[PDB]
Amino acid sequence: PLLTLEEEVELARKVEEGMEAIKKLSEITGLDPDLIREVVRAKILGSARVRHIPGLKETLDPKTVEEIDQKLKSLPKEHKRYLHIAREGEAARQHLIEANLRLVVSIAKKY
Amino acid sequence: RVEYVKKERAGLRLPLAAWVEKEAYKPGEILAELPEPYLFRAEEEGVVELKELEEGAFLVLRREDEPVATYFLPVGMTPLVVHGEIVEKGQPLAEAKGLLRMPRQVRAAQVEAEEEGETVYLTLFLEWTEPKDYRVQPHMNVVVPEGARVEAGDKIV
DNA sequence: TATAATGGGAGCTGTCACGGATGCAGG
DNA sequence: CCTGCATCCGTGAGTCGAG
Repeated sequence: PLLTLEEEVELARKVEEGMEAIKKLSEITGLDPDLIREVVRAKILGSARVRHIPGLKETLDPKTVEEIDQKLKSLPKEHKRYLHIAREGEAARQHLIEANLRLVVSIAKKY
Repeated sequence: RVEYVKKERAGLRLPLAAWVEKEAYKPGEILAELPEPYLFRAEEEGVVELKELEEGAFLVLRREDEPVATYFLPVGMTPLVVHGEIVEKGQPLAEAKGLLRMPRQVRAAQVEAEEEGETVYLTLFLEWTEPKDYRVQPHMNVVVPEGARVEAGDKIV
């Protein structure tokens, strides 16, 4: 279904704050922002999708995503907040992309 | 809707026999029974600030700025004065008829009673909540859950 | 890199006869 | 539920030459 303005704003906000939270977790743990982002995304999407990313410096297997997830979860509470923020950020991103797909159709019909 | 907790101290004078004697008063609980209309007179001179609630009200009398008096008007007592009005000692502030009781919004925690003549002047410690609505535009978001207690300075939306 | 925009469009129409599978009403 | 008949789908449909 199509988003109401409040939902659009909400999802966008969650996404932006999610990215900010990823930068934050990068400042905290000391890992690669891309790595953390792809781990969060891996956990959000599911176990179905884990695949090596051309950008990353390491192979991303579920073993490694679990190592990194365990190093993220073991952080202090106030730091652990940003993990949840990033997660709901990714979920909001998925929902936001899936929501606007009709626009792509109506644009591509002219081409 | 933010319900703001307020606790103040306000006096009420009543006929001695009509008063039902109790240590504290639950909201809605009978404060007294009157055989006949009793006007509640002003014990201090000054300007009147009438603060009205859903039911029952507050009369704050003051000279200059600083309040010289605070009176509480429970349910069943109809105020005889308007806001911003000059009153003198002895003129009726309100009129109580029949049975009067506490408002459902406010509760009296403790009651200090004083015997004077045929009357009693009750010093009430009152606790109530004053609501304030806040309109939220689609571009904002609520950072607080249902029934969550907030203090001063805390961000809601 | 920023008004807002949120489900497509053409279709091809006059053959004929077969094997095999697939399905439905009937014994 | 097993058999039989109706229906759908895919597969074929001469040779060489010239254009």
